[PDB]
Amino acid sequence: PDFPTGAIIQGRDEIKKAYETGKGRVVVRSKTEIEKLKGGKEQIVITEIPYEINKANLVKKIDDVRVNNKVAGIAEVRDESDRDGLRIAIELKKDANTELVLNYLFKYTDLQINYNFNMVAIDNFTPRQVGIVPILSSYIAHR
Amino acid sequence: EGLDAVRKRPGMYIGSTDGAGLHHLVWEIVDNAVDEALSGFDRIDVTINKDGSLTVQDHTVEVIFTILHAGGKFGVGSSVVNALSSWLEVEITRDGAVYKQRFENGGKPVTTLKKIGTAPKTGTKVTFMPDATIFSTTDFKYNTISERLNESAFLLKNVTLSLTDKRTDEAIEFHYENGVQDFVSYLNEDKEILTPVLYFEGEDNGFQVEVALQYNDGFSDNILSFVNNVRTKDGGTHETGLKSAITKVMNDYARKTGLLNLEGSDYREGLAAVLSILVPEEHLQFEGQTKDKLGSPLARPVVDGIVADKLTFFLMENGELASNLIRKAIKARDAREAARKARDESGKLTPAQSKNPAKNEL
DNA sequence: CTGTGGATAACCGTATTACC
DNA sequence: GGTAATACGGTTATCCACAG
Ligand SMILES: [Mg+2]
Ligand SMILES: [Mg+2]
Repeated sequence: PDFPTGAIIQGRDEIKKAYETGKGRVVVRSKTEIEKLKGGKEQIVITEIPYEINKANLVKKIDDVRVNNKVAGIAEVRDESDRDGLRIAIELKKDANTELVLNYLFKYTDLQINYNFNMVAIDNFTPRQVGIVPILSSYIAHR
Repeated sequence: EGLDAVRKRPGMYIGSTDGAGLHHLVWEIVDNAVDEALSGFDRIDVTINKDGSLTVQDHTVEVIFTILHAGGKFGVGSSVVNALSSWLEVEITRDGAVYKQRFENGGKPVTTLKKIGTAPKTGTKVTFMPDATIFSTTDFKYNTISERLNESAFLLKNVTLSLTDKRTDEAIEFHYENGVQDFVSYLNEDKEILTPVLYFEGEDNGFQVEVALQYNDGFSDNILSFVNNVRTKDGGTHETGLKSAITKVMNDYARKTGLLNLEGSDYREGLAAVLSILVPEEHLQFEGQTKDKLGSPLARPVVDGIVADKLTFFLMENGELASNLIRKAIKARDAREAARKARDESGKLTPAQSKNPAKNEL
């Protein structure tokens, strides 16, 4: 798949499973750079998020991780998105395992989710579950 | 000269975090170089060459030099760099002629200190290529070295540090006169300033403290600390003592002038500060390995003392900016607990990122 | 317990003149 | 404390499958 919201898709055997049968599970993970700031404090910058994830809800569910200290590290969480980009800056404290914070974020927030294929369509008036082949075929014969 | 033990256990000296370790060694040598220049013998040139090696020259200081694993800065074996490099090369030029020697694979010499060419002045250069036998990634990252040189330059004032990169013909050159003042200026040059830069220095019971601080229109505070020019990545007593004096002297000012008692932070919303103190050996204790956290219980009051004094006086400087900070604080408390209250439950406003009454528009 | 997207169905604050 | 008629705003609960 090529999501309009970008990101990273993990799970080729399952993309295959889903193109074979119509059903599969795949992981979808946000794009991130790490940003070394003045002084010496690192800062995670998220720049693509998973398909159909509410950005506000997300930013909020991260500040919700901060103020509940569900993990330590997060000094500030701040949506810097604008006209020419999508930028969420998660700024960390001095001395805070950045790898730890990132992984806990992927695990416990929607910074990373699952996409489940379930490809049903109406093919001759009845629903059918289809892989890539009856879809492409069906297309072709239509044309 | 070179040292077998570091090769046998490089992490223990450098921490081959690769190539974060690779950069740890460059810190070592160049800090040693700086140190040796501070010893009276006033500029260090760091050069990332095009062939990938690192030259580091200054203008029996020689083995006084190349023996690092010394995070000083505080203005048959031995030496970890020569020991951790497929090739090192020490050229001294002291008295009308230049002596040189090179060392290969691990520290083994390969030529004698002989003379080659006569130089008309003095100085010493060490150039070296690390090895991808012990190192994964031997790429010297220009921006990292640039950064460390920079902060190294805030800290020690009587020295200047250059850094040129033959790979991509560029070169910075750091020299800071105002010092720790100029540090915190650099911490808040990306941001929007509020108050100007505060600065107090001190000396007591063996401790010499120097603390500069100023406000941006931000949320997270930025407070970096140094015992003896090495950093305290995780702070401790000296820091807590500085923090014990800002909320102490302000609450006190709060009760008098600003009427008004307030939390720990609230007064540190958007406060960046640079803390560098000097502890004597007899008072200097850390934590369970790694100088990352100061433990010295005497440093908590001596910092608290020095800063709280100065800050009490220079709080009678102006009142325009004093009542104002005490106003912003009282604001911060309110905003803070407005989260605590909202949380316990478990408004159409779309609020501006940076709190600053002076500039914000509703 | 939350959100997804195509369907169902409602709901009520304000202004303005005018008169008991 | 009420309604008249043409205007300005916005909001909620349900079904259905399928995920943690
Ligand atoms: Mg997840
Ligand atoms: Mg969900």
